[PDB]
Amino acid sequence: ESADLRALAKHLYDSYIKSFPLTKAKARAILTGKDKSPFVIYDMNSLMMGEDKIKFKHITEVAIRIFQGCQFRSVEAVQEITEYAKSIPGFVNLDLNDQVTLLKYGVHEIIYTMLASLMNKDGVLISEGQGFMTREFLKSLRKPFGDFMEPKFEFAVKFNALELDDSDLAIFIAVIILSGDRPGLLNVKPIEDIQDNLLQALELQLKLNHPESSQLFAKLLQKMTDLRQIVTEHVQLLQVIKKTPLLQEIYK
Amino acid sequence: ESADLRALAKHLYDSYIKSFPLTKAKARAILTGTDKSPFVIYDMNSLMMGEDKIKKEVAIRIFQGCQFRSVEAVQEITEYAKSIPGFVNLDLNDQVTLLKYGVHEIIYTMLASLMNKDGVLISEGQGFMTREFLKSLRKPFGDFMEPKFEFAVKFNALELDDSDLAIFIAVIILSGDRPGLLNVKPIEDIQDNLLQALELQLKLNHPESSQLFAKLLQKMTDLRQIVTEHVQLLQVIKKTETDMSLHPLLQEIYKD
Ligand SMILES: O=C(/C=C/C=C/c1ccc2c(c1)OCO2)N1CCCCC1
Repeated sequence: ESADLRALAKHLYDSYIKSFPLTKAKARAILTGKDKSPFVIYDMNSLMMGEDKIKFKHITEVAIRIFQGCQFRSVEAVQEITEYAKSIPGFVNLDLNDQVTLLKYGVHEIIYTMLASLMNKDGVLISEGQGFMTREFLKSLRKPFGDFMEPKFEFAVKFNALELDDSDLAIFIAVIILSGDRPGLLNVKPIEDIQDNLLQALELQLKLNHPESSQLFAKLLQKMTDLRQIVTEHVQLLQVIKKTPLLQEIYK
Repeated sequence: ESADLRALAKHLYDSYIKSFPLTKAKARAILTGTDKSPFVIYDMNSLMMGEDKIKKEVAIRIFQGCQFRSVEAVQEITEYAKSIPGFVNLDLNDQVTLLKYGVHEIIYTMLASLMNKDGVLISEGQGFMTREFLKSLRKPFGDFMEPKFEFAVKFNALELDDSDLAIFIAVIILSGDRPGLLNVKPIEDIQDNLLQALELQLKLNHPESSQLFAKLLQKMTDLRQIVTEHVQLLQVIKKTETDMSLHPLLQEIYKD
């Protein structure tokens, strides 16, 4: 029934808004046109001044302090994604261990999806969109830190060409969380059933919200491959840094 | 709005459950009496047989035991803390400062769940070490555990369940009065909302328990005192037992 699907689409849209302070639409505006624009970081000099103008909550060598900052924020996004997951109908009724398993394996995927919303070919919004860090400044970081972020830019550029909006992404992120193939799952059935319902919703959303965009649904599901590659790749990059107190415990 | 507060109570209960394998409810069901029956350790020979049956000098290896398990508890508390709304958004220095001071307070709160007047569950519930065996240990390990027993006896008379504790330990972590905090106010606003949640919880979950909220807040004094005696005990050991090792995660917590 179209109606239940639209209802679910709306429900997720409203929860995405409440959970994710910095939305795609707001980020878009920030990247385009002005009004008070954000502070730009494009060199060493500018980073330093940015510390003083954008009070960093992560600030307890440069390349590392930048890496720690991505850590602080992705820890914050986990909390946001966790809260959003609880609004997805059926999610809280699942086995608790499965809930934890879906969030653990799903959050990197969702982070890099939503980070795309904050990126363009030239850089990425930071600090709830009051900063902009350029792509080239990210690449110039001593190796191996130079290309931590290049892959995400490559992905976002391609991903952003689908022209999704927040209302589309709300459902897509839901579909990602409910992936029945995560390791260690105890009762895959209700996960897949909820995933099926979300997939039907996503399909109707895309067809309605983008009637002239041929097979968008398919193309969007195909991107879930590019996500998983960005993830295995990121994790390998972490293992390389790890080989070259309470703080640890926070960032396990 | 009591609805937002109940929502917050639910959220904290859910995370407590996800973060802490051995709950108060599970511990009590074990201490009552089954297939969940623990092995009891009450004497030296007894220690030895339980080594075989459960997962240096005696007194030390018991102390290293309590030390390994505090390391584990810190890891669990750290995970739980991040689920508390607003915690991870605070300045990182403050996050570290709140965990440093709040962690032992929570360890002794939660250890009460594992205790009764006669002893304490160990090894996730597989074992039970009697209070007397712990008292008899060569000094200064003799009454390392007595203070915690005295607290637990009094604390357990409040009859809290895990859903109450989830909020209470949230209130403990978010204390704006820790030394060296940078931005006391955001912490206090979080605490205020947690305190309101705790008050609605206690009133709803224990309607006949007069002023339980107050009595619970007063227990924060017994906690701070437990924390003080322990640290002094560690400094005795560091000079008696130059040969005994202390886990660095714990070391950082105590050092300051
Ligand atoms: O020496 C030990 C274990 C010692 C545990 C010791 C211990 C003491 C107080 C505690 C605690 C653990 O947890 C909370 O409070 N063994 C007996 C059990 C099997 C392994 C060896």
